[PDB]
Amino acid sequence: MRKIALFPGSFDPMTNGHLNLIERSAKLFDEVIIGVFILFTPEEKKYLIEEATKEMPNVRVIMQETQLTVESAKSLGANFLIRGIRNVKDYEYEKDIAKMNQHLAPEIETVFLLAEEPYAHVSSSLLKEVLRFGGDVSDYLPPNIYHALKQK
Amino acid sequence: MRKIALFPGSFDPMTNGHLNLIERSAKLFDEVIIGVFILFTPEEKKYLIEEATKEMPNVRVIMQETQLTVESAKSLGANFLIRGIRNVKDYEYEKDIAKMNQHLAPEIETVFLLAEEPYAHVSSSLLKEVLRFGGDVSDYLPPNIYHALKQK
Amino acid sequence: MRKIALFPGSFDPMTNGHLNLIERSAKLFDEVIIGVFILFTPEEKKYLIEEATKEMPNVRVIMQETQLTVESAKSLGANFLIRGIRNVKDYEYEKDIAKMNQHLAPEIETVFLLAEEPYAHVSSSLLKEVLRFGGDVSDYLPPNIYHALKQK
Amino acid sequence: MRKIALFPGSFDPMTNGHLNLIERSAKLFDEVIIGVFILFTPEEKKYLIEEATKEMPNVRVIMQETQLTVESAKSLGANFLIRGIRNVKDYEYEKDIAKMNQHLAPEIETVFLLAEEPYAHVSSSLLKEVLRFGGDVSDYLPPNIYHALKQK
Amino acid sequence: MRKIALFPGSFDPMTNGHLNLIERSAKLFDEVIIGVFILFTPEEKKYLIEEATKEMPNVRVIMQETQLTVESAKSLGANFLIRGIRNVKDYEYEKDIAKMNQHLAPEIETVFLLAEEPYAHVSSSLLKEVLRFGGDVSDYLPPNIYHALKQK
Amino acid sequence: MRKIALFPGSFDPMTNGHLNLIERSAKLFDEVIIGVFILFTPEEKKYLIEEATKEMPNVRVIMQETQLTVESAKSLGANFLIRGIRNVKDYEYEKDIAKMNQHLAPEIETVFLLAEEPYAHVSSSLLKEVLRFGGDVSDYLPPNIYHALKQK
Ligand SMILES: CC(C)(CO)[C@@H](O)C(=O)NCCC(=O)NCCS
Ligand SMILES: CC(C)(CO)[C@@H](O)C(=O)NCCC(=O)NCCS
Ligand SMILES: CC(C)(CO)[C@@H](O)C(=O)NCCC(=O)NCCS
Ligand SMILES: CC(C)(CO)[C@@H](O)C(=O)NCCC(=O)NCCS
Ligand SMILES: CC(C)(CO)[C@@H](O)C(=O)NCCC(=O)NCCS
Ligand SMILES: CC(C)(CO)[C@@H](O)C(=O)NCCC(=O)NCCS
Repeated sequence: MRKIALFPGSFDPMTNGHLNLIERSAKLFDEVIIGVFILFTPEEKKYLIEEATKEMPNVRVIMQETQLTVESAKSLGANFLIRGIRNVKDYEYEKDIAKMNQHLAPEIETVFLLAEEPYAHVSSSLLKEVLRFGGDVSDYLPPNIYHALKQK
Repeated sequence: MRKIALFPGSFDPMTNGHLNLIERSAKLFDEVIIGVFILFTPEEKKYLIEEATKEMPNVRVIMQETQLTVESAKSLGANFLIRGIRNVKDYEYEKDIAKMNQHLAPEIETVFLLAEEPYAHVSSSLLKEVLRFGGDVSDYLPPNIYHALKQK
Repeated sequence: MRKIALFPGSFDPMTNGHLNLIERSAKLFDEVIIGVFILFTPEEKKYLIEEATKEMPNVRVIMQETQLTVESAKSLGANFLIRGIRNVKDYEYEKDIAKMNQHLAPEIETVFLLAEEPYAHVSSSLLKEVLRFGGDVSDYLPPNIYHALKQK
Repeated sequence: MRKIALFPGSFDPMTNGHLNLIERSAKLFDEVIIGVFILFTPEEKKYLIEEATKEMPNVRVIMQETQLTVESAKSLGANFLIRGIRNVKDYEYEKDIAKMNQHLAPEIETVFLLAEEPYAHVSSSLLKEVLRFGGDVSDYLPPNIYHALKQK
Repeated sequence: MRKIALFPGSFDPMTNGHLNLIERSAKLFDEVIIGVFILFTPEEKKYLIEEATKEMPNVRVIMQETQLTVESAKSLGANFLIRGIRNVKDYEYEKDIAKMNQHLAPEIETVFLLAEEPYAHVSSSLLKEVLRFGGDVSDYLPPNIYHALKQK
Repeated sequence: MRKIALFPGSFDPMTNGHLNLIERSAKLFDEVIIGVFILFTPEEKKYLIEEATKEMPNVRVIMQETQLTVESAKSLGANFLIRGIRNVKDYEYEKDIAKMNQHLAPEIETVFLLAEEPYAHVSSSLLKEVLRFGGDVSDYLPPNIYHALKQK
């Protein structure tokens, strides 16, 4: 049977780091479900995310009204969560989340990949602040998300 | 003379991990004062914690108006602060605090215990995320505190 | 495609922590190969591990002349390497090895699992040091590897 | 490159640990510009900092309205950013900012000085919490900043 | 439990950091045993540490052939292991040990103290390197260990 | 103080990480000394490194017999030591080294630069093992050093 993974996240905004991880998990799982956990509408956001990922046949996007990620995985038939780790802070944060999740849904595995070195310093919080100051972060964004962004 | 330790905290809520550290430090010190720094009434928390720590004869609960923890310890004749460490982010946060405490009250020693591995991942803000979303976190709460909790 | 994973190690000795990781990874992958990179003769090492891992159909064991882990993975048709992370130290060490592996073989992906918490303090140098002083670590080794080690 | 450094920060308030980093980095660069990004009016903040740094003739203060730090460094002609690291959390944090700044302005180098161990536990939020409760942290502040502190 | 604490170590040499830890835990325990696990002879070693520790009435020195710490605890009748933590590397190291000891002897508690800031950088191995090149590390050693040391 | 830095190391072999640091520090100091502490004759190693660095007019190579890094600096008139940081581990190790050197020679300032992200996973123990086993690590070596490694 299939191995399906939920990639949860808020994707505000989606990054090349995000896509990179999406790309690589697409190679490892039969399928990958990107759960966007809800300025930019939930008709909008899914759009851009679907556009950015169209190249991979076994990926799809989903607006999850906010709720236990393991609930939402259980519903879609996901036995795997997939997450990236970029630095120690990130490791300890995800490790906590993964331990809670194993408590709530022990039959779900969290699986990790390391961020690719070009994207390891990138976090939405740092990104937004730079956007807000109008630095050029175009190299870190899927271009559709980029084109989309500059009506701000 | 008695060696008295103050265990500061807001116990919002108190976890089995807290209890474990209290149980462990009641073996270490002559007595342990649970300083609840201020959901429910200042009366009610006291009650609950007292209930949960009832089995430990040398442990008592004192609601504290917000002040310097070291001033609060000075007041009670506690020459020791007892803290847990659960992970590296925890270590660095507590270490800062102890050093500033050592600067403020050089006579008071902060002592540390490490979290028991079943609880190392449990923080109060994560516990609260799970509760918000309806997750079963009962194995992490003192039975009285869980019962007293369903009621809101 | 098809998803084949190399789990490299020295397994000196093989713990329940190793096993946990094998079992978890036996559910992610079409198949998982255990690379014993070379006390006891390789026959026994191979035998013990096979014996201890005899419940999982899609797991096999392979002795490896030590050599680059990425080459030995090419030979097996493994596109994946599977690793545990048990703490920060483990994290920084596997990260380095994973990037180098990626530079040596950008088509093998390294995949991570966090250690399950009864085993996250276990490492074979700690084990071996405890074993050398007569300490009881029977709970930490698979029964057969244990039974076998008492015989030597 | 000409040796011109921007030392950015909020200095709310300026500590001795700040003053220490300025003194050392004024031995390294031709000129050091203290970048104060906006309690007390920026007007008072300026006076106060130039009061504390008065003995170092190659140091000077500027009030910057928040804008990208690199952009402030360009308008000033500085090719060096100077930062302090006090612990691991701070390392990973400054590292992200430096990688991002290298992106926005790769001609600008970020340079690091390790916190002098008497001020390593000292951060702003901490100091202020202590001040909020009347703790004596006078040792951590340059006398001129203490004297100006008392009025509320 | 009786407030009897084992402070195990190789003490070669014993530094002012060790002594600082001993002094601080002599404020806490009724008995602090320095379990000295065996350059100079046992005798000389015993004599020097006894001499360094002479001002604390509840401290005694005991030589011990290398063995599991928790067996040496059992035999001496200590209920506590005391250890210091100087940085993150020390934190993860001590943590694994403490976890394994709890498994060996769950009735023995490990208690932790943070290193005092001025000795946080001193490890016995960095210190041997520096002595081995003739640097002046006399401030880091108890006056008497230092004399005894020139001589030999 | 005069902008004379020492860059101490064993350079076995020398990497592009090394070269990057040198290039960057060459922009910041008036003179950078490569301090080579002693497969190759020192004389060979000297010409190799000189050849790698030939393009920076303020850089120079000096062989030193093993000794306290700060004595070597003082001998050569360097007021600054320049080091790199690649990860948390390196950060904690450098930091102990810097504090000790500061105790030993408080007039000498240690200055840090963060490793560039292509080279941040590269350590000399890691390359050696890879060279041992025959892997193409040529994008991590300056060519002249690499060509020379075809020896035996
Ligand atoms: C958005 C995400 C994935 C980032 O860490 C995480 O915050 C998440 O799961 N949000 C939805 C709520 C949930 O399930 N919490 C359970 C915590 S054990
Ligand atoms: C911050 C907290 C909740 C847990 O670490 C606890 O330390 C706390 O609020 N204490 C009361 C305020 C105080 O004494 N702050 C100065 C500490 S140096
Ligand atoms: C699996 C490992 C790395 C221990 O973590 C170790 O078992 C290993 O690889 N041995 C073969 C040598 C190798 O391939 N080195 C290059 C790694 S970049
Ligand atoms: C004040 C300071 C230095 C503390 O970290 C930092 O917050 C800072 O840079 N503020 C200016 C805004 C900026 O340039 N942000 C993007 C950095 S990638
Ligand atoms: C070597 C020493 C004294 C610190 O310099 C201490 O760390 C130590 O534990 N020594 C060996 C005894 C032992 O029981 N090891 C297994 C621990 S689970
Ligand atoms: C080459 C180098 C710098 C890499 O860490 C390291 O090997 C080094 O320090 N060598 C010289 C010996 C020294 O000075 N030791 C004590 C410093 S407190």
